[PDB]
Amino acid sequence: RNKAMINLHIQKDNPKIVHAFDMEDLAAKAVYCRCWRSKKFPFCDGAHTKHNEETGDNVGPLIIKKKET
Amino acid sequence: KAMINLHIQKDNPKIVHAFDMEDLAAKAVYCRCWRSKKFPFCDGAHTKHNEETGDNVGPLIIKK
Ligand code: FES
Ligand code: FES
Repeated sequence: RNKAMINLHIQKDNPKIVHAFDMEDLAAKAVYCRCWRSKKFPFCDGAHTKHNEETGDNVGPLIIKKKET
Repeated sequence: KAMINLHIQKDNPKIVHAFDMEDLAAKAVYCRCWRSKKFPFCDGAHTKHNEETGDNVGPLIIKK
């Protein structure tokens, strides 16, 4: 009946987890976690697969690429 | 174990978004909470989510 947290474990000493990157620093491809289960947060490490299988969810990452380095 | 995404595009078995930086404006704010009405962009819905659940999630920002 009570709504669940999305992030169970990550950096709980931080009252609001925000990441901010400059485009100029970006790699050719970055894969960012939107499931809060990655062990390498804020990057996606495939943990969303286990999460989706265990919970029936359908979440996946955000991919940011550069057309040119 | 509870789902994270409650309502967004449930006919897609795994929601992935991919963008090229050259297409972006000087600032893009991406939702990591699956509560935005403008998903995949952040509309501030994370604030209510954090308030109601005690969570601490927030967006990912790509800026110039
Ligand atoms: S590990 Fe979280 S979206 Fe892939
Ligand atoms: S609305 Fe989801 S992270 Fe801001």
